[PDB]
Amino acid sequence: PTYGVGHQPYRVVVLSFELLHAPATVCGPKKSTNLVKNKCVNFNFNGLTG
Amino acid sequence: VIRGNEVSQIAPGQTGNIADYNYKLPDDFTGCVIAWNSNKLDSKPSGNY
Amino acid sequence: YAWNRKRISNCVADYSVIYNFAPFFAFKCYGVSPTKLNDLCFTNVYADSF
Repeated sequence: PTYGVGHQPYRVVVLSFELLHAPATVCGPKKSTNLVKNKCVNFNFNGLTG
Repeated sequence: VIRGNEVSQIAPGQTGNIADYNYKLPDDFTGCVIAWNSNKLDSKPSGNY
Repeated sequence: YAWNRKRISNCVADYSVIYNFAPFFAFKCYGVSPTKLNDLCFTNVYADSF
């Protein structure tokens, strides 16, 4: 405990995100909306907006 | 758990001792690195070995 | 106002032992990178302490 701030221990947690084309299994708390077709709308398919 | 000088080595493209022999990150890394001090929990007066 | 200047010449420089002498966080390097200081070399190196 008597060392300086450059030699003190640090805890490191590294989060790695997988941007593959697999079906998504880790997704946030946003709710879903019923699907509508043949109408110019805005969509959000697993984070892909348009 | 690493030292304070080696936090900058946990990054894409970095080299050194931890980045070469302990933990290497890819150059196309997409993610987050979280680091905080743990001097009260991971230290001992007689030594944390 | 009276900063020192030490001339370093005619020696082999190892920059990986700097981290053991002083408890700092990281280098602040301009023009070069702190991890690439061993694969290239200079003519004269100074050191100013204040």
